[PDB]
Amino acid sequence: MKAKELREKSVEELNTELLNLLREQFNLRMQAASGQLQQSHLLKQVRRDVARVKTLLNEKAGA
Amino acid sequence: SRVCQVTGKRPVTGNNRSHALNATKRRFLPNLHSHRFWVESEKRFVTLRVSAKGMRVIDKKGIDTVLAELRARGEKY
Amino acid sequence: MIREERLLKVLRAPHVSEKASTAMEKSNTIVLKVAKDATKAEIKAAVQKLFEVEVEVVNTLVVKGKVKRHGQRIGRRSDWKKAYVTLKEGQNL
Amino acid sequence: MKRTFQPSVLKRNRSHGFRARMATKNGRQVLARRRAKGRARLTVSK
RNA sequence: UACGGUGCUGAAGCAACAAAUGCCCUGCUUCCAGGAAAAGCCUCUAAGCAUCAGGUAACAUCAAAUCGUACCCCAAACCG
RNA sequence: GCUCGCCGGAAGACCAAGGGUUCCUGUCCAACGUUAAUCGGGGCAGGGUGAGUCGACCCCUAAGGCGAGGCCGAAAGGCGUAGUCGAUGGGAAACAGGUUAAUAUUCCUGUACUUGGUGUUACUGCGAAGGGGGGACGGAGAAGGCUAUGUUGGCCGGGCG
RNA sequence: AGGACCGAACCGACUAAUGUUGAAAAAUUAGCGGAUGACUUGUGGCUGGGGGUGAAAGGCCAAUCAAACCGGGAGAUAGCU
RNA sequence: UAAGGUGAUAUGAACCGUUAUAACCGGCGAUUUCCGAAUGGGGAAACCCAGUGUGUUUCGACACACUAUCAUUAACUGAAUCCAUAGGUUAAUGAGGCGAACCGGGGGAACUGAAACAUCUAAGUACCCCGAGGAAAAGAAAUCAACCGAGAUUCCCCCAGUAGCGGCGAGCGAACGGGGAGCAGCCCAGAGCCUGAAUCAGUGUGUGUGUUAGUGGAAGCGUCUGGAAAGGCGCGCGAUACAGGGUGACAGCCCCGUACACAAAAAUGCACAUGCUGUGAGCUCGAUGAGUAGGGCGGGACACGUGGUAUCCUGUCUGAAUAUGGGGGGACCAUCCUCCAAGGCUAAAUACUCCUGACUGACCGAUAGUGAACCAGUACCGUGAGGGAAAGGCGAAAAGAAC
Repeated sequence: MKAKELREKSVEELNTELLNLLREQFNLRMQAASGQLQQSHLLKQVRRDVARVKTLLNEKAGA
Repeated sequence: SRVCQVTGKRPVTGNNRSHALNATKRRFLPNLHSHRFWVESEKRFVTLRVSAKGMRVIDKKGIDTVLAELRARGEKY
Repeated sequence: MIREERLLKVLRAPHVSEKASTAMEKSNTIVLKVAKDATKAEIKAAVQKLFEVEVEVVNTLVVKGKVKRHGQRIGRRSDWKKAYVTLKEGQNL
Repeated sequence: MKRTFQPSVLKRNRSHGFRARMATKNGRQVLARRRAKGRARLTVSK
């Protein structure tokens, strides 16, 4: 689960993407419809960042 | 191609030529037949394509010193 | 399962339509942006999973070509999709 | 009046189309010679 | 409200005869030049199977991928 | 705005190929339409393409192409039996109302039905890549029973100069 | 019934005229004519270079053809220009 | 390595900063949509439709990971037909497509010359095809000479415009052998003795030195002209560094640099030393290949033409000898020398480019040089193969057009 652990099953990093991308990236672009923040150039907050979670889903240790 | 499967005889480049000064191409084609042989290591008959000069070798050498060592990898015969 | 939440990467920013947004965006019907697959079945799942309201109607279409986008080069809008969502009793998404 | 060539993207794509040319030794060579001259399109039907 | 548009309401709503290049028609009848196949469909049994599944008549209720979609046309949107 | 004229089997209406932002409002008038241009399929923006049932796909496949195993050929390439594409053919699924600046058998309303599951009610042997009937095919003529189509009268509403 | 008489749609070349630096890569205007056939036609195929196709002119084979078109041998050869 | 960056037209918000992912780069190693070898099958430039197996559920449809062809290896299955095998299935390896030029083999002209034409010349060119390696190809003898002897092949200058061939024409045109580049030879037909000894590749390392990410490195100031100098002048100073290039008119002394000099996560070439694996230094004695050499007939390749025509491939019939045996030595014979086939392999000195690096031109400068310095193989022509343009340079700087 956490980066201090070793050789855990890699499949749980797909739930990290559920929490950290699927429940985040659309709300980041849709909160403008609730009058909140309204800026568009914000996708760096999941772009390049969540790639490290996918790199860890594609990991062979513990699989 | 008319291949002698028991020796690898193929057709060859060559000219007809006669008592004429004009010379024209021929390309020598074989005569082509079939023959059936027994393989004592596989206890079955097999049919192979054969030709002049080539069919003269196998009967002379013997199948136990020709056909019994003919496979390069298997050739599905 | 059946049906998993792993597909709900769908939807982008709000969009505008003279056919809905300009009278219904806060009361019954809203228009949104999408990727190259508009994910027609999962649009309403992504609304139910974010705003907890039931959906009554979903349309997506595809808009094609449309001339000029540069003052010195060739440019188009080409093939692009939308999402048009009507709510069952929800108002303001 | 009538023309000897009438407009048809179906019969153009059947004779001169990319996969149609590629599926023949000589048409695949026309495409190899397109790449030798540097022609920007390899199909004019799509 | 706006004689500004945008809705509401609403009379009578029939058979007499002629019938088109359309139906019944993959018809019927006639003819010599004697005039596609296959699957869906219906039906026979084998295989297999059981208060199932499938087959029929009448129903309620839920679901229905994808391509295409703007516009012109005996022509200023095709081609010359 | 009033008035005139011509076409009216087209100089009209609908469908398709082929093309491709052409649709509509909102403006712009250098260049384009061998002009005037305030117009415009032109410039430049903004809006617009809502389908279970419509055309395609489904499933079968003609001419033809491809083509295994196999054969012919240095070879490019080709023959031919399965197989696989392919209809111009054979095979499940929506009508006519009025709406938008611009859309629609695509919307909204009313009403209808085919496919697939599940539930209801009565009757029940279903079934090959096999067997049977069909699908299913020429040319023309002639009987029967009609319908779009149209007028008169009825009936309705208007008018009486 | 019909390789039948006239005749729309459909087809189409014979006469005449206009056109001919055109609207025009062959049309236009008028007429005579083909219209169940040895016919015509929508849609998709198949036939290629001395090979095709032709009720057969060496006509037609994408305007080209007593031998098409493109690219190569090829800057071939010219007692001549 | 480094403090300014987040590519450019492109600005601004936002965002890393300057401090242990700022940007940028080297090593290796993931990620790699669909078309495309494309590998379930179909097909169409980016599209279409299935199956196998397992699971899930309103058992209304989701969605993994896998399925090609050929050859070989194994395991199960299996038709006529018992056993078997074709056929069927499953797992594994090999190939597949791509990449500049070179390169072996295959198909194979006409023109041209013969002041005319067929043989001959031209040409195994042109063009097309197959196939493959870092080179391809050749090789250490039944070869080549000439009584002297050679002792692999290829590449270079020569031999030689001679021999030989030749409508005794036009012309094609050697070998022997020299000077040179470049020098690796072996095994099977079979055993022991010797001991792993020579030599080469691969692989774990070491050392010396390059390559792929680098930063250091001496001197020029004043004065005048000009809007501005890298200029004039005064002269001064460096130079193992007076090379490009850049910077606002000519830069040895301003910048990136040069001569001169180093440093190392990982990857890696050359050479010196070494372990390991595979090959095995040296000695000695056997033994010398029979369907293919001859032979008749016919082609091919030979510089070499049907001639008095050897040799080596090769189509077809036919098929051999043993030391008073056999092949060849360019008719044939003898004598004689030399080789002894009928088994397999071979250094790179040679060939070449997309690429990597160094050097160079008495090279061009917008009609030049490529058609193409420019959003050019674009616009444009044709059904199509295939044809095919116009168009560069404001300025030091965008200061670029307000008022």
